[PDB]
Amino acid sequence: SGPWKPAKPAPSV
Amino acid sequence: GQVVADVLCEFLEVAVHLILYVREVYPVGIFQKRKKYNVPVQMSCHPELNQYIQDTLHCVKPLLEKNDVEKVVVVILDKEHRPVEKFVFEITISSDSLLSHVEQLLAAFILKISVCDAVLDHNPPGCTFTVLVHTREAVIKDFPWILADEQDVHMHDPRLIPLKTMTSDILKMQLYVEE
Repeated sequence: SGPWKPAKPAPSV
Repeated sequence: GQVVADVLCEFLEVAVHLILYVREVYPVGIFQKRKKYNVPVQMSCHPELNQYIQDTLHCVKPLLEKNDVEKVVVVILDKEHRPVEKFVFEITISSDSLLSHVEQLLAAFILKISVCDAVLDHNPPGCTFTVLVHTREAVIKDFPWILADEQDVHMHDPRLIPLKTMTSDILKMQLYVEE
């Protein structure tokens, strides 16, 4: 069930 | 089966973009209109942000194909990496004639996020986001998934904001047919 997330964070800008 | 995962994945991707736009998680300057839909849509042009959203959801796609996904949550964080906003998409018939199925999910969500734009205060600067995937009871190179912490799940006193559409207030629409 997790929850699960991406290991890598969203890029910056 | 496959087709439902595809419709939902496309919808969810655009949805992530529209959340980031309406809530100004990223500067308006990176967003542009997409005329590929007959519903108004802003999406990021930032190549690396787009690759990120795409990788995320194409990891989610196989799970949707087999109904293993209970929900997909788009979480907006301040850079203290605290959840400040949580867009929950619970995973639980119409003609293509005016809108495609994808465009219909988009229209509904656009109606909601437009109310959103008016009921919600501005977020602090430097917000970021992540996506949480909530599998039911019972892929890509160097894009692994870890178990979420309970810091980016729970809130100090969350408030459910009912995003009641425009029409819901103004007009109730009913169809009666003969025999």
